[PDB]
Amino acid sequence: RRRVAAKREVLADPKYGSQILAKFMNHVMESGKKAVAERIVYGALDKVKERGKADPLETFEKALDAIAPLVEVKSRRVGGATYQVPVEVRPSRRNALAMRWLVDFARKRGEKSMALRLAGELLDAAEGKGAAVKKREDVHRMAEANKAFSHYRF
Amino acid sequence: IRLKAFDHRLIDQSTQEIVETAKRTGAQVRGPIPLPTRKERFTVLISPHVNKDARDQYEIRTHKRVLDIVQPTDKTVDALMKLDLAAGVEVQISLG
Amino acid sequence: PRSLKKGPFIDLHLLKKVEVAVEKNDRKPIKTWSRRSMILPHMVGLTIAVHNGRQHVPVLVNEDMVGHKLGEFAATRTYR
Amino acid sequence: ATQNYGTGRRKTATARVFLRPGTGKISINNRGLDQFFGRETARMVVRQPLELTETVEKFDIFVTVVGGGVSGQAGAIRHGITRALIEYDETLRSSLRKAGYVTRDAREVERKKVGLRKARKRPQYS
Amino acid sequence: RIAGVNIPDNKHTVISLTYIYGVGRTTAQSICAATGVNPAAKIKDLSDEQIDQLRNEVAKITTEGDLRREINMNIKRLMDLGCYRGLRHRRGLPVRGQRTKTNARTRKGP
Amino acid sequence: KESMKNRELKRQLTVAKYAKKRAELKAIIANPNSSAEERWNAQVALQKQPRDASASRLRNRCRLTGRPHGFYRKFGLSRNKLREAAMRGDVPGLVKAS
RNA sequence: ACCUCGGGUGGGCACUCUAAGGAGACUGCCGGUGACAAACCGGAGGAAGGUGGGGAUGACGUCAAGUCAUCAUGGCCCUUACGGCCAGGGCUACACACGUGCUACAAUGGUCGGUACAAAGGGUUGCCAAGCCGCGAGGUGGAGCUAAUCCCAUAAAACCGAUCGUAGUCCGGAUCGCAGUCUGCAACUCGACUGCGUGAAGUCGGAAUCGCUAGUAAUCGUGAAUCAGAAUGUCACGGUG
Repeated sequence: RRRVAAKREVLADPKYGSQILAKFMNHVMESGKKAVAERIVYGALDKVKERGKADPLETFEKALDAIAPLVEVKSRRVGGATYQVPVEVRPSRRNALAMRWLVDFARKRGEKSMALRLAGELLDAAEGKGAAVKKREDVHRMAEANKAFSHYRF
Repeated sequence: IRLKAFDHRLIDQSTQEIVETAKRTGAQVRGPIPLPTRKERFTVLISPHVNKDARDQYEIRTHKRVLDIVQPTDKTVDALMKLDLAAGVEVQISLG
Repeated sequence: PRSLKKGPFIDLHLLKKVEVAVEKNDRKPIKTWSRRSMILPHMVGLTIAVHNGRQHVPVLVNEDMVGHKLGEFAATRTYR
Repeated sequence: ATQNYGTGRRKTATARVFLRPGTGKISINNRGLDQFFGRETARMVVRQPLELTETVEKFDIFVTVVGGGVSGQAGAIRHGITRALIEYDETLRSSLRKAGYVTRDAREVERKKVGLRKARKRPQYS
Repeated sequence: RIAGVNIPDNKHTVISLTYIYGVGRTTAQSICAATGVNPAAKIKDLSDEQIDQLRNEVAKITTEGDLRREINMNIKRLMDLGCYRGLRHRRGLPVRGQRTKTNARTRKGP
Repeated sequence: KESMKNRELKRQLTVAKYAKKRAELKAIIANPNSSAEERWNAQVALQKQPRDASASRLRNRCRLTGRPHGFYRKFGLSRNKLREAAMRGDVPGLVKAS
């Protein structure tokens, strides 16, 4: 495994003037349906401005940082015993963990009018009663039972 | 004038055999114009008894080439057609 | 199938072995290998020996068999 | 004169872009810019090299584009106008080489190969 | 009894006429065209006047209580003649000429 | 076989022998202005011809080899005689490409 | 300039395009690094930067791997038939099990009404237009055409407006009844499509298990070969990404 991987960049959001939202828009697109997914992300953006008077970017700015975790396990097996090691999440990685958890719980929300499913997800995570926040903190609890394996056979 | 052959080391080497040998006799003949090229792919199976994913694919080309006179006053190229046909060039005449 | 521009179908040698065999009436079965032809109201009530593939089987022609061909009444494959 | 000819190709498209001094006249194939590109973000992407070089109000723009896809023609204009802006000088050369606008995107589609089904996808075995 | 069967409510007319079992979807688009009933309104908003004209059309096509009777005799004519289309239709095999060795499971069950 | 090329040689004769009456008999039937009495006796002349006259009975086999499957009509060769004759520079204008 | 407003026309050789012939990229140059030696890590310029991307090209050999049914041949048998000829039938049968492949299971959807942009290819034993009659598949009709001209030939997804409120359903389309057209001497076993009616299983699918590193996976169409007729496969070209 010679190290090869360079970096490709996508940063385009002219109708709002943002950068995090464009990368979040790519996690919603299925099979290249970009124009469909573009009006749903704005469709769940204006309902927050309908709901809260604050600029809904900052609601999205707050909802990331209550779904984004800090440490997580890593099942590195010693070759004769299956161990798990709580590891520090790299700062570049920890953005995409929240955005990928957020969409997958929006699809099982079970409402009508699809942009209302994602609307309720970004409202809860500014408070903490979301299922993504409950899925965040449970994996946080898995690390301290794992904390004995932090350095030793790790 | 229009020309059809199978390789560009004949048909684009016989236009100079016509452009020089007609402009010498006074009449004005402009520069030849290329056309789009016929391309035909033939994917054939290669094994006698079957093994399907071994294949081989060919391609047959056809080059076209169009001349353009200005003033028709020379029957010189009409006699010099057996000269300008060499091996595989076909010339249909359009004496504009 | 067999659109109404070209309306009927019957075989030529079958027709002379029926239309003349009406004029001397039903005292014999008609042994014929042909199966591509229909039955017709010129033929209501006859006895045809349609080729199975290895033998001939008899056919009791009725009045309500008219549109269907002879192939639906000879067998092909047993499956006992 | 002051007429400036600009071409640009991306994803089998081709755009004739003419550029001359005027007042915001943006017309493409005898259509308005908001009318031609129906409901997309690329309505502003054609302005992105223009508003970077602070000349958004100072030119007539006449565009004729052929072939390609919907959002492939919009990229042809963006590459096309950057070649038309650099007929002036090289003052905006460094403003666009650094911007990543001048290089033609070479990424073209790839052919189906035998045995495979897509360009690289292959059927399942067991 | 309502139109031959019960008809649902809070629905558009073409969808509501579909349950009459002998009129599909293209046929119920002609009946609202021939009578003049707007499908865009619900069946609740209609009048109790012109439903006879909807009931006139039901008396001109077929009725499911007798549609299934007469289609059985089309099956029954094929069986008692012993023709090949009714030969397999007695047993349970496919009819139109499908493949039988595998995959014909919606005429044989699990 | 060799006895099997020979029986599908004479099919090509009998198709190209008659070849003109069956155009006329199918010119009569295809007209909507034609009368069915002129059609019904025209049906008689078709079925009393020998059936090896239609093109659907004809089967284009390879001319040098005789194998039925794997025939092309821009050549006259089989699937596996075309390869051996093309690598020897015989077929003009034919190369490999990509 | 012209126009009837169609490059329609005169015209022009600027262009796009087409296809011939060329230049360009070599660790060349800057810095660091190594024995300063191969090379390596950064840098400038540049359309392209470190074999630019793809394709054809598979060494000595292996598995007595496969094929005597493509063809060629040693031997062995048949030669009043193990060879020829012609009808019908058959390979498409059918409690079951395994392999690949397509649709679906819905609301990032379903219908209806408008409206926007492709490449690549076949066609004088053919393509088969306009008009024309048909609910529709089509039927007339015969032009133009030996092809950057004529025809195949309308790209679809996207966008716009409407309804649909997540219900085994304006979901799904299997089955099946009835009625039609096309090819062919002939649609019974055994063809493809069209109309009308009926409407199933299916509410994302165990243990397991495979494909893929970028114009890639995923999704939407188009064409060709074989071919009277008949593609969910094979080969091939593009959209959105």
